[PDB]
Amino acid sequence: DNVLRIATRQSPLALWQAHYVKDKLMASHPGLVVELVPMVGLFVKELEVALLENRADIAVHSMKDVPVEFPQGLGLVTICEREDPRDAFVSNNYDSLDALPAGSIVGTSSLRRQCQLAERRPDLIIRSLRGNVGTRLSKLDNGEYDAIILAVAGLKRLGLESRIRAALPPEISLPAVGQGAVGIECRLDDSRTRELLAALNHHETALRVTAERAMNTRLEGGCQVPIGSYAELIDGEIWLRALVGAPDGSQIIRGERRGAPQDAEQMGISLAEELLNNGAREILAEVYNGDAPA
Ligand SMILES: *Cc1[nH]c(Cc2[nH]cc(CCC(=O)O)c2CC(=O)O)c(CCC(=O)O)c1CC(=O)O
Repeated sequence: DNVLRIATRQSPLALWQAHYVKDKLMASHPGLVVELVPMVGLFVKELEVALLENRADIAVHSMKDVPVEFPQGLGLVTICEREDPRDAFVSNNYDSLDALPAGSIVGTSSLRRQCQLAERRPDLIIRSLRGNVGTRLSKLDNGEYDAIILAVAGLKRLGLESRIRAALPPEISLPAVGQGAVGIECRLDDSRTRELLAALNHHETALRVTAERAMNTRLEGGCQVPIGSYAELIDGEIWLRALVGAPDGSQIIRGERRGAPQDAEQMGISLAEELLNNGAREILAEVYNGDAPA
């Protein structure tokens, strides 16, 4: 077949990523007919059902939303070129985090962003914030939050880069696994589709996210977990940093690992176990409601 059906969420951002993949596909294969099959973790389960019942051929996600476990037959096969993986500080009245006076309300529902925020500034009020980027920016403007933390990649792709007051360095707010990268899921036995996707995969980014995901997989993580996992390719080696923290910032467990690109997965697993054997297991047990990594 020459038709390629892309399943995707229906938010402005999700549709941006869908177009991104489509464009890349069209450029590598001028004869391919790409159809979008948008549809309303729960933010991935419906797309996976579409894949299993042949209503779509591939599903485009933001890497950090991709779960660590896949139903048999499905899997991640392509990881596209990574964008700015950093968190961004967005605010209208203030220019930085240090500038926020005591009692300021920062919005984010990410435990990863919160635990790190609270570790440095116990005086701030971290308040939950949910919805598409557009609604989040709306609530900020309505005055419900003094500031909010969002990813740099999302704002840039939406052309809302001017919203970024300051990009928070990884040392301050360690990025979520795969933040800034787009990943494509599809049926493992679908050779044709996989062959078409080969041109979109970005080796270096795949190296980094693999180390990040291996770490997360061992910890049995996801979005609702206070886990940071970020890798860089430094002078031919992968530098992996990871953290697990208590949502109140009182206890944050940190570790790092460095090694050859081909050991990306084992480095991830090793670092994860190191965190686990150092208390991460007790913290994660809270967040998981009894459940804790093996
Ligand atoms: C795992 C997780 N997902 C989200 C929501 C989300 N998913 C993708 C993006 C855009 C950035 C990207 O594609 O890399 C976003 C929104 C964003 O981060 O700007 C979150 C955010 C929850 C929140 O802040 O309320 C998370 C949790 C996490 O990042 O740790």
